[PDB]
Amino acid sequence: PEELQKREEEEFNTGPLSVLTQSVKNNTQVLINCRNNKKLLGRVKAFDRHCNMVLENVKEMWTEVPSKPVNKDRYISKMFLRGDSVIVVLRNPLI
Amino acid sequence: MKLVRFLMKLSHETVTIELKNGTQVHGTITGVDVSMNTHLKAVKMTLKNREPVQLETLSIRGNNIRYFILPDSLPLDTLL
Amino acid sequence: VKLTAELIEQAAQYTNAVRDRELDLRGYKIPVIENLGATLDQFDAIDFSDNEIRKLDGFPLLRRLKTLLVNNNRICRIGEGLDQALPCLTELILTNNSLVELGDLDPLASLKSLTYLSILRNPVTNKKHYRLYVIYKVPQVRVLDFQKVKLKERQEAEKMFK
Amino acid sequence: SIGVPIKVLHEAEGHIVTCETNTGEVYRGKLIEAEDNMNCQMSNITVTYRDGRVAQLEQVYIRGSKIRFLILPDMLKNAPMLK
Amino acid sequence: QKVMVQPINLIFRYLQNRSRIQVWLYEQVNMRIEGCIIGFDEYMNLVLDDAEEIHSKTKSRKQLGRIMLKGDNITLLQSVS
Amino acid sequence: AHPPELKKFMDKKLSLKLNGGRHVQGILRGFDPFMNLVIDECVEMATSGQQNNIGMVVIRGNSIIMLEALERV
Amino acid sequence: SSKMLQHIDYRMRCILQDGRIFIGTFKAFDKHMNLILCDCDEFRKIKPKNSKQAEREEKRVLGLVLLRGENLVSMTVEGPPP
Amino acid sequence: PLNPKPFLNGLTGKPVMVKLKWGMEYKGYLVSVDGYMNMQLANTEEYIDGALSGHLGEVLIRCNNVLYIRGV
Amino acid sequence: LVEFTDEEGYGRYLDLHDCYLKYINLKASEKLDYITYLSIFDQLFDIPKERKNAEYKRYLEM
RNA sequence: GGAUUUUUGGAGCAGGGAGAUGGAAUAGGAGCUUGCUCCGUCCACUCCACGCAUCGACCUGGUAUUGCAGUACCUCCAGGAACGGUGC
Repeated sequence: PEELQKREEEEFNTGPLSVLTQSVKNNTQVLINCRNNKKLLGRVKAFDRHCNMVLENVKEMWTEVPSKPVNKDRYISKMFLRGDSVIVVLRNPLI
Repeated sequence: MKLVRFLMKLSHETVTIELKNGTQVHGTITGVDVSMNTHLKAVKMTLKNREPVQLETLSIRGNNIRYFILPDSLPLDTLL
Repeated sequence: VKLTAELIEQAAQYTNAVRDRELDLRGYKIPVIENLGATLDQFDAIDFSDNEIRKLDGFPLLRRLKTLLVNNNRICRIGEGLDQALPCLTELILTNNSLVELGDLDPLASLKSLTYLSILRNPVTNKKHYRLYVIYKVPQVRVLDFQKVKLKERQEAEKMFK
Repeated sequence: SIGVPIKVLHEAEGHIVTCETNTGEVYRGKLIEAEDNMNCQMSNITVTYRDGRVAQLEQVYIRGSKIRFLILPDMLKNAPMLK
Repeated sequence: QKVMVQPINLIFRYLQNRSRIQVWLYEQVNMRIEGCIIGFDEYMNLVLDDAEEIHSKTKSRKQLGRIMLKGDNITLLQSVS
Repeated sequence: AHPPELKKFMDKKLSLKLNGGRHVQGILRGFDPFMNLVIDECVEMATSGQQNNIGMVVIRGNSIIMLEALERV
Repeated sequence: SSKMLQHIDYRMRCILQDGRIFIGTFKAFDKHMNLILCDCDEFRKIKPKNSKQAEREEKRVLGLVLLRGENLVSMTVEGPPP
Repeated sequence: PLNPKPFLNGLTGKPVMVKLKWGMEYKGYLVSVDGYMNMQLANTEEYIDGALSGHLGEVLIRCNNVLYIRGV
Repeated sequence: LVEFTDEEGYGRYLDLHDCYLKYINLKASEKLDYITYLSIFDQLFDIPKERKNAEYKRYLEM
């Protein structure tokens, strides 16, 4: 209801979800350390308690061994990463 | 607001899901539910180091799915 | 009576006594062998007993064939290219057919997983050195017609037919 | 509620099952006592652990978070679930 | 017919006597964190003191001390002293 | 919340297989409805033939793969 | 919608969580969707470890297997309703 | 006694070393751990094998991986 | 039946949605839509917006 | 109704060394085609720690049973290993 929805809003605002809070306020490009070691970069659109992150302008990178690892990197326009695969949520990246 | 209705508000739109079993499935998924329960319909799925297998009725699991890819011309504000 | 897809769709496909996924044709009398692909690879055994099948050929592309039952047949000759359509087919129940010639099983060598066969009550079984040509030209088969292949008979089958 | 596959495993209780756990462990034996938490205390089982040497032991107890699969008696094809 | 040997009772006994113990891991027999548990909680997550994670293979230990092991990775604690 | 049917396995000598390939033989005395156990004289043998007894251990149901009871209890 | 009930009673090849397969006529379902496969076939991979030997997929007889939700990942529909 | 929820109450603000389940570590100030106990760490140095390789600074470290979070 | 697309209609529409997705996965830019895709892919020998010296040539070949 | 027994996951990672052994009909970059030389993905044989031990069928001989039953797998010796996967 109203108080509980406000409580989830506060969990997004002044909790450990402040990363996604900035990601949805200033639209900071977010690093998404996936559990498969896949690095995702893009602007966020939506957030959840379970760390479900909606993303935009998404780039996906992964180091493939053909050796010498090659950093493959491609684009998915929009993205959606429900809170299962995401290991770490980095608000500000170096790029 | 969890992503339940953001995932469930979808039917038979050409999208690309990534199953956590290193595989991808693109197509018109039939219907999604609240706990990330989505089926596949006439979907083309590529596995880890494998072939472009075709599925006429495949039932994709929820936490075994690693990510989702929506259409490019869909307003995420109007979707989530 | 043409062999058709109704006599495929009304057939029984189950896990038979040998834990093999068999499609069965009870009372078919089909003298035309083709169009088994919609078997859908949920099957490994194909039984077509009580058939007027004049020739041993005309089968589609399946990867998991396990048993082929041509039991109670009327085969005259055998087609050759059974191997690319049966990669690892092993059991062939092919008795009661009009096999005579030593060249009636020349396409048999193309079977890579061939392990057992039964061609009894055929004019080809009664001949001398017949099991010799059998255990030679099917080198992979270790048992045929309810008796295993042996080192001595195999050496004799190598020596002969040279 | 209560799941009908779990009800079929209840109908397969007492009698022999052939289960496989997380470590490939194949336990083939009488699955006696079980719970809706898939925690099944069983007996008279040949537990192989997927290494090939199955040992015939008594009073095993296999959970279900490890459970890869479990073969339950075919005679339950007339169980009230499917019909 | 039987009574409780409760897990929270064992955890409280450890944290109250300052019982040092090595705590294993989930998915890995590799590391064990030997130390005295500073406290317990509802979901069996314990805080640590004087803990060092020592490997069975490497035979080396990295010090954590006041460690905070997650509750799902906990396998079993073996009382050292 | 359901408790297990562990009251028979109570006070029994049990050889259980825990994750990481571990083999622990011990005495069940009383458990928690989550199968959260405490094992008396619990001797957890390593991969090799070397084993050790550690007395009182609160073991995981996340790490315990299965368990066997060597008596009819 | 409990969608599965429309495709049940006919044969599907499901996956395991370790890359294998389970082909069978889906009998009944639960909340967690742990499956009940009747006369199931377990088509798994055999480790090749070589380029000079082929890659084969052998399937044993499971019968009625109650595959846990830790095995139900994705299940294509491949068989007619038996 | 130190229950872990008061442990995070006292260690929020201090230098947390967060070692994940893959061994991924971050040495930085931990900001908050909520009812989901997914931690938040800022001014983080990403330590692999105990040697910081990157500085991700502000980040939210999901709880599903962090093996331990200790005061360094 | 096996060679017709639904968006196609047996000769009314084309099979190019995957082509647009591949153009996106190649370009890595959000400033490319259906209008730019058509203005780039309609020309026979008009100026390339994407490289015929890179994997864009193989993508155009596909 | 993501904190130990089923779906917001503990997954992902790569295949032991080396020898003036070979191959890339169609695919490698450099020495600014060919001739020659180097290097970062396997297999085939040969060397070492045939990766080992375990066991389940399996191929060959010899070897016992004549035995009315609703089934994990059933006599035993020996091997050479064509296989499954476990502990390092």
